[PDB]
Amino acid sequence: APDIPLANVKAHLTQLSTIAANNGGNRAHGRPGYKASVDYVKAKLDAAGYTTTLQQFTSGGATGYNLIANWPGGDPNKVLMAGAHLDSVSSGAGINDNGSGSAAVLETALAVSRAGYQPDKHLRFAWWGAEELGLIGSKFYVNNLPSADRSKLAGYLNFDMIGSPNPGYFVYDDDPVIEKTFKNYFAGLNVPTEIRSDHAPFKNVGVPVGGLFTGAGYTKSAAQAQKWGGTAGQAFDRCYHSSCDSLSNINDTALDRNSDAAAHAIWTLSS
Ligand SMILES: [Ca+2]
Ligand SMILES: [Zn+2]
Ligand SMILES: [Zn+2]
Repeated sequence: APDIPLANVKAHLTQLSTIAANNGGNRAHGRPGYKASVDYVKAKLDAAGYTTTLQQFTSGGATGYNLIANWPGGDPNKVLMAGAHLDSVSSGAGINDNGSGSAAVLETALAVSRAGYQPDKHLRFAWWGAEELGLIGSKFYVNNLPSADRSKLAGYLNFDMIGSPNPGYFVYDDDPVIEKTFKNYFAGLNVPTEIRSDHAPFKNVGVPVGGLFTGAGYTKSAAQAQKWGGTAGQAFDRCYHSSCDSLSNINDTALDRNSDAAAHAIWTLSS
């Protein structure tokens, strides 16, 4: 798998930051900052050769969208998917939650194209809307896939809040093979890992799932600061769901590591 360049990930974050600033300060469902986020991501993927689909739905009286991107090629009967919700709460720009996950998945999708990668499993990436309203977008996606298509999913990897300013390195403990893949990646860097989001709808229907997370409103412990650095007794993300979840609410090292891990997993699991 290629190394994902942190600068590129950060450049998407800067774009999302400006979009929020230009649309009232947030990128929430039913507000213009959301649609403007989808437009940016879609434009980057279309230029890269992906086939993109906008799936629209209505929730709480307003229209939301999911953006689905398929990389032409691969076994149609074995699809590996990776996703991240693209909406924020309305208090702010949602840079760490979840511009971090969204930009990492986007840069991994562009890396696929730049590398001319031809995986064995078909690759599909998704950016979910209205996660903050109760996983509405990912639930809509899953509820609307026919049984036959669902049984084609080989796995779903979720990235939600992967750049927390006082980070932990947590791996989802669901499918063991996915889980191991990520653990192994961290082991090679010599970073220890320890064991509410879009993966739920898929897990509920039997699709193997996994993912990475750097921590939210819980307090980092002494032992955790010992293993990862940062500040014990402070939340992993002091600006969770706050107006302060802006560009300076990102820890570059965590973001870079998690982005590279995502690419390593997607390469690894798609072959
Ligand atoms: Ca990197
Ligand atoms: Zn989130
Ligand atoms: Zn959230």
